[PDB]
Amino acid sequence: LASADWIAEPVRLKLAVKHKNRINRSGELILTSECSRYQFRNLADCLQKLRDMIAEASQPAKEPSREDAELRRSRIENMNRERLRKKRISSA
Amino acid sequence: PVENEAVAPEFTNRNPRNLELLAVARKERGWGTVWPSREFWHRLRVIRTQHHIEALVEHRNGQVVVSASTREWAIKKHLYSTRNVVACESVGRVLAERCLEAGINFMVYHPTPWEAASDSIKRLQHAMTEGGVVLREPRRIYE
Amino acid sequence: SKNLGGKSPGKRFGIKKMEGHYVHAGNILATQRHFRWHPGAHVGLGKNKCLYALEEGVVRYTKEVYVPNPSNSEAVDLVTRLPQGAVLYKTFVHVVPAKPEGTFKLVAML
Amino acid sequence: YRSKPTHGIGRYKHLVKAQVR
Amino acid sequence: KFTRSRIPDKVFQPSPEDHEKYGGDPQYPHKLHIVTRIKSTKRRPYWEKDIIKMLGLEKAHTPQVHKNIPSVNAKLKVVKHLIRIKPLKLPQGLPTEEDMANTCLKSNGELVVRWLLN
Amino acid sequence: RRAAPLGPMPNEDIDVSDLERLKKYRSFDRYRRRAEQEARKPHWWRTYREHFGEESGPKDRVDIGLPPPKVSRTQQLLERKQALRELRANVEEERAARLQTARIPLEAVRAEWERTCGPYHKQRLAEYCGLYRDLFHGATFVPRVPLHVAYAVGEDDLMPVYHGNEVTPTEAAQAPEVTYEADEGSLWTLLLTNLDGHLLEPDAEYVHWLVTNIPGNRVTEGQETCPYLPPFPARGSGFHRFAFLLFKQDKRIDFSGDTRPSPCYQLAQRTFHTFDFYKKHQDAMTPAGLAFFQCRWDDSVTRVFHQLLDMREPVFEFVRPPPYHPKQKRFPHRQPLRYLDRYRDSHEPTYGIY
Amino acid sequence: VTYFSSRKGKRKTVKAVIYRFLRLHSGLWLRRKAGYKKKLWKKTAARKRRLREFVFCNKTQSKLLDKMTTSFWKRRNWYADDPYQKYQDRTNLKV
Amino acid sequence: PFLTAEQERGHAAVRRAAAFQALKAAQAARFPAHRRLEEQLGHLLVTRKWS
RNA sequence: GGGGUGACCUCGGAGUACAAAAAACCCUCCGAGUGAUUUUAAUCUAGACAAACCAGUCAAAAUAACCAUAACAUCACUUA
RNA sequence: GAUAGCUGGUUGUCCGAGAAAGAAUUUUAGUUCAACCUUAAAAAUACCCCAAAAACCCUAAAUUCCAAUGUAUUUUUAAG
Ligand SMILES: [Mg+2]
Ligand SMILES: [Mg+2]
Ligand SMILES: [Mg+2]
Ligand SMILES: [Mg+2]
Ligand SMILES: [Mg+2]
Ligand SMILES: [Mg+2]
Ligand SMILES: [Mg+2]
Ligand SMILES: [Mg+2]
Ligand SMILES: [Mg+2]
Ligand SMILES: [Mg+2]
Ligand SMILES: [Mg+2]
Repeated sequence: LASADWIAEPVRLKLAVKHKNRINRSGELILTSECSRYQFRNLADCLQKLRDMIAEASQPAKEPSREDAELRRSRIENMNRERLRKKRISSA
Repeated sequence: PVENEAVAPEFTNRNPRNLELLAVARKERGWGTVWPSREFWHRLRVIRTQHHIEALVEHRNGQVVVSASTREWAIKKHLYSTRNVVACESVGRVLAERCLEAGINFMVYHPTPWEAASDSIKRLQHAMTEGGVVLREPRRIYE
Repeated sequence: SKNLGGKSPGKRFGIKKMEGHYVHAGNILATQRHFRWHPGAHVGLGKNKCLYALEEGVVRYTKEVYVPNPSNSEAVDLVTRLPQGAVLYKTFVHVVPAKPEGTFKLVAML
Repeated sequence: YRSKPTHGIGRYKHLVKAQVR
Repeated sequence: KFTRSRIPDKVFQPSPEDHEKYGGDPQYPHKLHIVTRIKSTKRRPYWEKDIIKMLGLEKAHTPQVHKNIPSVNAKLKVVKHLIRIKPLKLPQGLPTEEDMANTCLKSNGELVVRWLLN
Repeated sequence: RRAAPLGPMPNEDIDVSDLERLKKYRSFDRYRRRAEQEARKPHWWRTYREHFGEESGPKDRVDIGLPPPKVSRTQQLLERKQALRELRANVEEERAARLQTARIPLEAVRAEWERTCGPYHKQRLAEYCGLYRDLFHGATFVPRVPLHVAYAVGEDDLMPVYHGNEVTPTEAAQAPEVTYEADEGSLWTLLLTNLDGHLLEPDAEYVHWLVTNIPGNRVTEGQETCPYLPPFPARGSGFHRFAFLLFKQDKRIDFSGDTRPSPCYQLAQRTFHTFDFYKKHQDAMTPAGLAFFQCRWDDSVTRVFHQLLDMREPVFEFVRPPPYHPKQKRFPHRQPLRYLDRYRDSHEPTYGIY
Repeated sequence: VTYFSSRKGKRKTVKAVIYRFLRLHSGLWLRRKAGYKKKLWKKTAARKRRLREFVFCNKTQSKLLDKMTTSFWKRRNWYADDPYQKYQDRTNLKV
Repeated sequence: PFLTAEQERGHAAVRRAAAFQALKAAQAARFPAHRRLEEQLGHLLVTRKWS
């Protein structure tokens, strides 16, 4: 990803930020497909995934919409843990 | 290769709270004919005796995880008339704080139709909700 | 002559799976006309009072206390009319799950 | 069941009756 | 209706005189059963027929050796009215591999190891 | 055929005759209490707990810990009754309770709780979370002394570590501050163990911070046997448990086998067995403090895996068992057309010879 | 069934079975549930779905339909955009 | 009896399993016999004359 | 229990058929060929009951709309 | 060479295995399915089955489901 010069620097930064879960420790972004039995269709799926990622990181109108059914639990947990984190005592 | 790179793909998580926190654990669906429903991970139980009030948070196996009782000296010495609505709201607040400390944020409450319309239990539920402990345990993923 | 209509086949109301049988999800455990066996853990209740397994496991039959729904007026009235030492017991059917919910497999060491 | 030692464990109609000189 | 028959346990409780009556040891039970089929399984229920077939007692008046375990004792109790049961006696010990071909089972229920020497 | 009950029947004690003179409960709550009390008794018939794991019923737990504080029960009850009478003698408290406008000193409540009955609640919470089951396997202790552990997230941000809390590895990156009341004549040992996270052995645990020979309360003065290591839980398998155990010791324990190097980045060297550790140091050490918390994967675990451990980040997944399908029949009678799709290997047309 | 015709001397086939049945190449016969269009206001949604669902035939009925049909209806058909082309074959049948 | 119900548990199980395996093998060995050249070439011997 | 006359022909409940299921008679008794009300009650699909076949029955998960905690329409012996 | 669910007749030897009826039917003098049985072929569990388990007012002989064990039988596939 860092050596990919056919994409702009903000696009590369947005890729490295969003898709860091699929980025190797050597900086190699890796996509994988297993849907079809044909390597032709598998490569087509990988290329389509890359196109979607490039378009999402290139468009500036991205609002970063999040779900609710799976995020309410995390929100409640974050609130309930900050309710304890709110202690204010200097240390270190 | 790297001596630390051994992975043993079959990863075993001996934590009994792991799947419960991941919301993929097997809830106890079932009875439907008896009351209350045993389909939960944690359950709030409020016992209002003629003298004291006891709010427990039990697991499905029946063990009490975290409890707040007016019989405890900490609330007994700080509170007068350990039976009244003030005491019920107090024990609700203390139980909410203790649940936040223990790391339990979700539980169910199945009161009787006459206990749900009462004044003490309404204030206890409000205090438990304001303390961070939210009722209505999340739905099990792939139930 | 005078007695008519007495001819009707049996509805096969009975117990399908006995204790110890390894069943799967959806397997009907027992069918009944009236409530003879009550569902317990991981045992659903159809609208025809039939009992089916919700998980895959071993069927068990137990005798357990009966606490009815506070809205079922007949049962609550019987409860409040019972003496001070009486406790209602019923025969419940449970399914003890054998297979775990899932395992943690290594998918990618990146 | 009839032949089981736990027969009549749900027997309850003898505890309530719901049917002077 | 004619069904199977449940036999209570009091039937199989030996009395202190039955040992002396039948020549049994009151302390240690025998080890092996010699079962022979005396009656036919005709005019008998199919479950009795099947028990007599799985016991290897198809041919009549031919003895068969079985264990003294409750598993086979159950079937022997089921068909006890068609068989004669004796204890297998070994006056000269178990037949070894050099005495297998010179053995015989006497009518009184003993298995001689050296039968008709020379 | 009839059989005799193998014990007492449930409703055989009350008299069936003369039911009108017998007292009844007119309260569904009374009946529910009676039923929940009768359901916890060890009946002689097949019950629900016997099949669904009462955990061998009653168990004789070995107590490895400090004795309870010997207090005068009579004087305690006397002073408690005096305090209650003094509290009830007021009139403003009665006015507040009548008007339903009264607050509670939650801080003082928590202090008194951890002073008198907090240890037992922490013990039962650890028993529920399975700390003793994986640390000693046969023995549960009572945290007699308290243990306040806190991570510093910034300059004024202090996140506490209670019994079972959730702490993010980003907050747990640095070594925390521990506090506990102790006189200047005793020695303590602190051990941070990760129960879940060992990739190779399931029955083993990881070390994160082991520091022994603590003079009184000064934890920084004591020699750290194992340098602090941030939590590194895998991405797939989440919610590992990290437990701080505090042991009180008598003698100045010295050991060269349990010592770790200054880097201490080898997972083979950072493999612990608290059972064997306590078996080795059972003569002097006695556990008195405990504080465990939950921890899942975050964006700092990749950094901890790459920079510190010099590894590749292992990613797991919660897979489910495949769905059960019966043996495929030659002529599936009255089955829907989708019966043939349940046994399809792949949704791709396969032309054999064409 | 006309086993020997009068004009050609061949074996004829009944048209009712081809009008109300469908033969997959694997030997299975597909049919509709009887009564899936009668009194739909009187039936439950579950029963209506059961009636709308297709169903297979058992071995005896399948052999009967094979006897009543000729060999022209047991051939391999490669239709353009055939919905049942995925079902024309059988997979993982361990007999 | 000689042995009790608890003592006779599984005392003869390997032998039963081996007997069932022998039965299965005897049933699975079913196949048509070999056809050899002699079976076909011996039919010419019906016309063996004296020269 | 010869035909004729008389009676019946389909569905459900109880006894016969005492405890898994099934079980006949021109055997003994009840009934049905629908009413009332609103919560107007969906799609898709694992796995099962029952059954010669045709038919009859349940039902987890996933989907759209309502509490963001139920939806099996209810009652009339509910079974017809 | 009308048609007969009706009656009568149906021609060498020996050997192997071998069936008494549940449901529909202008059907009960007959047919078509099921359950049995025959002939081949694939397999693996098949009967016997101690605990334990199967309802509520009283209820017998005994049933259902199951280890072990004693035997070798059973289930599917293709023709019937
Ligand atoms: Mg009837
Ligand atoms: Mg009938
Ligand atoms: Mg006291
Ligand atoms: Mg007559
Ligand atoms: Mg007439
Ligand atoms: Mg069936
Ligand atoms: Mg659903
Ligand atoms: Mg003619
Ligand atoms: Mg006829
Ligand atoms: Mg038994
Ligand atoms: Mg068996």
